[PDB]
Amino acid sequence: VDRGLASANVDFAFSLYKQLVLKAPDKNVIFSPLSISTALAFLSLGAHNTTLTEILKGLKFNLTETSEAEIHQSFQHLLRTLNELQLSMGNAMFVKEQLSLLDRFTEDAKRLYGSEAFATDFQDSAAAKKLINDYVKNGTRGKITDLIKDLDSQTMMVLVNYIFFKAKFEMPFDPQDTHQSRFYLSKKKYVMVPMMSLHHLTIPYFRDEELSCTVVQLNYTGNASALFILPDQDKMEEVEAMLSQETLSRFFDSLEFREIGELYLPKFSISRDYNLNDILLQLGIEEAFTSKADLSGITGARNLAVSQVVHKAVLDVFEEGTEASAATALFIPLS
Amino acid sequence: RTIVRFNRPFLMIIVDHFTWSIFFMSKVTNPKQ
Ligand SMILES: C[C@H]1c2cccc(O)c2C(=O)C2=C(O)[C@]3(O)C(=O)C(C(N)=O)=C(O)[C@@H](N(C)C)[C@@H]3[C@@H](O)[C@@H]21
Repeated sequence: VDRGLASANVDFAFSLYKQLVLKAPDKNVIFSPLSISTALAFLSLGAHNTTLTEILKGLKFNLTETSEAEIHQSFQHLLRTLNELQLSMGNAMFVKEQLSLLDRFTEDAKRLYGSEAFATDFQDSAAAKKLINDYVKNGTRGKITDLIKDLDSQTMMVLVNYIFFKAKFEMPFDPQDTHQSRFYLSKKKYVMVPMMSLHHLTIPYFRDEELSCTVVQLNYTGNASALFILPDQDKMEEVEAMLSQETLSRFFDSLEFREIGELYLPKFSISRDYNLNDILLQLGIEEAFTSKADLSGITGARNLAVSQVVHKAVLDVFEEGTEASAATALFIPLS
Repeated sequence: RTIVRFNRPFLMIIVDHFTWSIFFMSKVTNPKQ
């Protein structure tokens, strides 16, 4: 484990989370921070000067402790380690067929991020959109099929990351024990939802009396698990106020095996679609979006700039396990 | 004797122990979408 990379990605996950909640503080949230970190790190491979340092600092790296090369190497090592359960991540670039790219960039993009270069006729707008969405559908096994909605005819490249996850609970719920039960959207508003249940369960457990929340971990068959954080009623805002790498680590470190009388978990499926421009600007990635953008590591010229960053993610939780998928796309016209 | 009832908004974080990566982060405020 490169501890430096692991730390940066967790910090970036909680910064992103807070910004996503700031948009609409009472709505469902689902995203893949790993997908977004990897897509932006891929982008930084082609960046120089202030454009580059802003991306890498935005991703929460300390450029003083680590070099650009070591960061790309850490992501290469991460991607190889990730790809029992089903898990895959992919990177791609879709490039205007005539656009001249540096050999060193396409070679490095393939070697470090596993990325191919797809020739694409962006002026045939609808066919380019179908080529990209098809790539994402394939990578996500049909879970994400409309990441690209609009696509300007003068786009020069689109960088794409996807992640697909499908795992079985090692202690699965029995659908015979799924019953409609109340879910309290607030203290005074509640609806009936399908509520799964498990009886007499020994799982890692931690009651945080100071933060008024209960933490449990449900393992999947692989090396992956789901950490669930359940704030007491009306304590969600309080618990969100403490979220950080340090707090999450303290949560994991405080888990102990404990026999649960019963566990009730809703069966649910949620989906969210985000434009990340405002959030990336807030996190300090600014020059990439302006005419001062320096993506000359891609083409040999300061001729490219980012116009749009979008992210789509889905999460399905059911008796047998969990399915989750996400994709990130970066739209890059001429500067 | 303990009962854990996810009948109110909660967070779910899918993690990989080998790499210490967060794959997905989620807040469920309404499971009826
Ligand atoms: C998967 C880890 C993780 C992933 C993503 C973000 C994180 O913040 C973490 C952790 O902090 C982990 C730990 O702190 C451990 O407590 C942790 O530090 C630890 C260890 N071996 O050092 C463990 O293996 C874990 N538990 C106490 C037995 C636990 C880890 O599972 C997680």
